[PDB]
Amino acid sequence: EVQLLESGGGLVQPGGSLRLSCAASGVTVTSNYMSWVRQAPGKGLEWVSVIYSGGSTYYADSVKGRFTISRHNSKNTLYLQMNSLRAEDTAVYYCARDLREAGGMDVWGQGTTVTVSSA
Amino acid sequence: CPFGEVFNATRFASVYAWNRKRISNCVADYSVLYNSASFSTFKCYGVSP
Amino acid sequence: DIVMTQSPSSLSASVGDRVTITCQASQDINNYLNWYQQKPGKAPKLLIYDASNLETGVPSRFSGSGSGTDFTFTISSLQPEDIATYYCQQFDNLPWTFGQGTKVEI
Amino acid sequence: LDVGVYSSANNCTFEYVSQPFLMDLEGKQGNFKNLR
Amino acid sequence: VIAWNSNNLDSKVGGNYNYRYRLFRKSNLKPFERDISTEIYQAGSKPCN
Repeated sequence: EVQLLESGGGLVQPGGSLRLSCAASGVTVTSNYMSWVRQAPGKGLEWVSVIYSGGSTYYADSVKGRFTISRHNSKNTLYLQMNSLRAEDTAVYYCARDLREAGGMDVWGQGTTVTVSSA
Repeated sequence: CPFGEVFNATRFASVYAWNRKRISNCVADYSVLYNSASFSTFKCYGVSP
Repeated sequence: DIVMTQSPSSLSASVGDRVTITCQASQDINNYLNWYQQKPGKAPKLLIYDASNLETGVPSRFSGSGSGTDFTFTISSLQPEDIATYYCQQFDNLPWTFGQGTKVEI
Repeated sequence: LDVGVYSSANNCTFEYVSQPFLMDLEGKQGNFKNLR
Repeated sequence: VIAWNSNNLDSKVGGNYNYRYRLFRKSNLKPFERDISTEIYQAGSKPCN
């Protein structure tokens, strides 16, 4: 029943548009917490962005204006279109159903990597 | 404005039982609020202090 | 902002040695630190939350403790399955930055 | 009022109380002394 | 906004755990609303019995 599947990712160039998306079932993205997070190779986890309940958008420092987030309850999906990317953005990204402060990232999926190499 | 009795109260309710009341028909005391040495921050965002 | 300066990053020991992990923070973490098991290349798995309660499924060989500046993680029975990178995370001061984690390999 | 005014209240924005007042609630036929 | 520390009034040596907040709520905070519903959300496939 409940499931959060991942879509998107590839070998987009820096400054090149790409679309990452997390499709949820069993929850409501618009009126509940959900988040996207990166993990750099050789580095620990890095928080990216959250969507709250009540139309309040909060981002990280480096993705304040580079990502674009939009949510839909028709299929319970969250979309982030990323443009004007940077080379450092190559990292493994996850969409998570974060539930405040009771143990962070208790539930994990697979996660998809994004390589922003010029090759 | 009837403030002194309320401000020096022992304890107010929790965040879920946050208190919201309508206020009219009294006078503010900005100078005493600023210099009382018992109020830490007086922040006015939408209006000019 | 709360940032943790954890001295150990990659420690190597023999089989059966105790595992002691210490994670120091710049400010006081109020019973609000986590300990995970992430395994070589695998996704992190949360074991210890809210610094005092155990989750159903976590082996008894793992223990976490701490309330304040000091936080400790203890493993008494060393196993090859414990070769991993243990992270300390503070979900206390926004933004909730993650930790670097010390890597134990035997 | 005898000697349920409201069942529920929502979006409450004003309550007013004047000085304490002491009246008589006896029901009787006769002359009325007060005029309002 | 007037904010001030209450170490003298709302701080106990033994630990003050009186302030609690809520996780699950469906509707957004409409203007001038006070809702005291105790609904628990079924945010997965296993019902919360």
